[PDB]
Amino acid sequence: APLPRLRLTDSGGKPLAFGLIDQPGESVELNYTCDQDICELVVHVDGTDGQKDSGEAVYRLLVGINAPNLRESGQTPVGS
Amino acid sequence: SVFLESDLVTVGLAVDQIVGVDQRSENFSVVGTLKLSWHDPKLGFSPDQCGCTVKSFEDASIRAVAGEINLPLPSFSFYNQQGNRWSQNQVIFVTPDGRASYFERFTVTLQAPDFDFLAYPFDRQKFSIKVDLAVPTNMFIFNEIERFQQVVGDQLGEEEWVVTSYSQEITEVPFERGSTNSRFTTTLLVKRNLEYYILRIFVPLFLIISVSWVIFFLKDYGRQLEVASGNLLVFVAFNFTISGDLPRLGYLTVLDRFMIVSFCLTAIVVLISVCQKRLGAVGKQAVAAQIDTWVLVIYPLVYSLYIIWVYLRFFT
Amino acid sequence: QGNRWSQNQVIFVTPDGRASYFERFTVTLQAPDFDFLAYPFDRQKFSIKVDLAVPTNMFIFNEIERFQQVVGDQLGEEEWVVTSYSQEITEVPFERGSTNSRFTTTLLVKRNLEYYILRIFVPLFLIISVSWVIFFLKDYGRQLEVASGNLLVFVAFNFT
Ligand SMILES: CCCCCCCCCCCCCC
Ligand SMILES: CCCCCCCCCCCCCC
Ligand SMILES: CCCCCCCCCC
Ligand SMILES: CCCCCCCCCC
Ligand SMILES: CCCCCCCCCC
Ligand SMILES: CCCCCCCC
Ligand SMILES: CCCCCCCC
Ligand SMILES: CCCCCCCC
Ligand SMILES: CCCCCCCC
Ligand SMILES: CCCCCCCC
Repeated sequence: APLPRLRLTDSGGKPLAFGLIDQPGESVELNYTCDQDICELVVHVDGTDGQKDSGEAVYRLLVGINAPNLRESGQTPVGS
Repeated sequence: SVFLESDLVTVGLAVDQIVGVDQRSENFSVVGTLKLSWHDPKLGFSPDQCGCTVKSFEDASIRAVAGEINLPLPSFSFYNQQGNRWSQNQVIFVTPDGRASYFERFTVTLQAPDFDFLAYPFDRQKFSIKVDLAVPTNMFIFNEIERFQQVVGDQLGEEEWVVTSYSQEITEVPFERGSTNSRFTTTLLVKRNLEYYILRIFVPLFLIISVSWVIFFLKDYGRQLEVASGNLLVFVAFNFTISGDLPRLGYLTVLDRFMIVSFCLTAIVVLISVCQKRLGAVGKQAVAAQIDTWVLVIYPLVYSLYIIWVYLRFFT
Repeated sequence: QGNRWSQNQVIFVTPDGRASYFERFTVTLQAPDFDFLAYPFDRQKFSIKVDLAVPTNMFIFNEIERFQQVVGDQLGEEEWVVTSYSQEITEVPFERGSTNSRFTTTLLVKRNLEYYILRIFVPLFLIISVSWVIFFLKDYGRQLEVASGNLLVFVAFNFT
């Protein structure tokens, strides 16, 4: 399946971060840090590059909080 | 544009089901869906007010909501509505731009004096649905039609009324306190199921008429009289048996006229039969034979001429 | 009688104080004056009476406006045919004394006579003729049998 676009916005839609395509172009990653007292985040994944009816494309999404080793987690999903 | 302009409204309507028709009172009832869309920066909005991208109002009319936010909105009405309207899934929702839209699923009864049943059962009618804006044309105007569904939707099984074609149109009409308002009209052209009436009424009638026609070949005039008398009672019995498919409107249709003519001819058969019996009694059998030949030639010509006359005077 | 259904109800006013009211209505009205003795040849009046709810020294109907045709035309036939109409202002006694204004519209109506004539009277006449003609016969058994059959035919038509 073709690589979709990734971005991060708050609850109102204000953009905060955008996804970077790695040199081994098989994944897209994102990173952010908290400054405000309370931050509510929304993760956007979209593949509407054009109007192609590709069909049943399926992707794997991995997310983590205070987990910089997301590339090689090894442990099963912990915490919450 | 130095001159401040008007607001443009997009509108759409779809019919799910015709649920009834009152031919005496002249009204019909219908189930359907209504959709309105427009854009107004005074409805603008800042997301940090709620942390949200969509503001909405539920189970309220456009008039009610206008009275809460104290800004003018495109309120409407159904022009021919009789009594109250049942509504479901009623909602208004708005974006930070001010792009707004309204949705309703409705069941409503509409007056229709344009109905005309003279040609019954061969009659054809129009079911028209009219939506009027309740505000002047310089404030809001219907500008575009949206086809969000099939305008008339399909349903399993048969229907009493068959839609032959439809259309949808925007016009403008005069308004109280002057000026003009926009109108959106949907019209369905409809006819009845003809096979039902044909097979249920006309073939048995034709056989009954044939029964009174064929008896004139007999030369025993007592048997002819008795069979004529019995056939008249059979005719009356069948007429009151089909009386359920005979609407009581207070004026004559094609079918009532045909029934009256048939009854009159059936009774004249009995009268001629009594005359021929007397003639045979007195010993003038030749005159009775000649009357038999005349009746056998004449009666189908009379029926055919009456049918031609009815066709000329009611269908052209 | 009971509630009234109303549409397009509005009041509007100008800086002078010139004001006006509009309503589209559907309403059911009691009418004991009806008299059906002559049916179907009967004739009736449909009268609509509008009364002011305030004393005549406060407000009084003073002029009649013909903003449309008083009785409007419609496609197809009607059961009741309007032969003539009229409209009039009068004054009538009021609770807590004095008097109030009244505006009356009356329609004079008749039935569609051809319907009843063709549907009832001609077949009746033929049935009566059938029982009349049989007395020319001299075979009284046939006459008896035909009379007996014609009576049943008459009853069948009556209940039809
Ligand atoms: C009236 C019912 C229809 C019966 C068919 C009539 C067809 C015309 C035939 C004419 C025959 C005349 C023979 C003397
Ligand atoms: C009763 C049904 C009407 C039939 C017509 C009667 C007309 C009067 C004719 C009188 C004839 C008397 C012959 C002895
Ligand atoms: C109203 C029908 C009149 C029919 C008269 C019949 C004359 C028969 C005498 C033999
Ligand atoms: C259903 C109507 C039938 C009427 C009589 C037909 C007579 C035809 C003679 C040719
Ligand atoms: C459109 C069909 C025309 C009908 C003309 C004949 C009617 C006969 C009397 C029922
Ligand atoms: C509903 C069928 C239309 C008319 C068909 C004629 C067949 C008798
Ligand atoms: C066999 C019955 C013929 C009926 C013809 C009249 C209806 C069109
Ligand atoms: C138009 C209805 C006429 C009724 C009687 C006809 C007798 C042949
Ligand atoms: C509705 C018609 C009035 C009476 C006409 C008489 C014709 C039989
Ligand atoms: C006025 C109705 C009675 C006359 C009927 C004559 C039938 C041909």
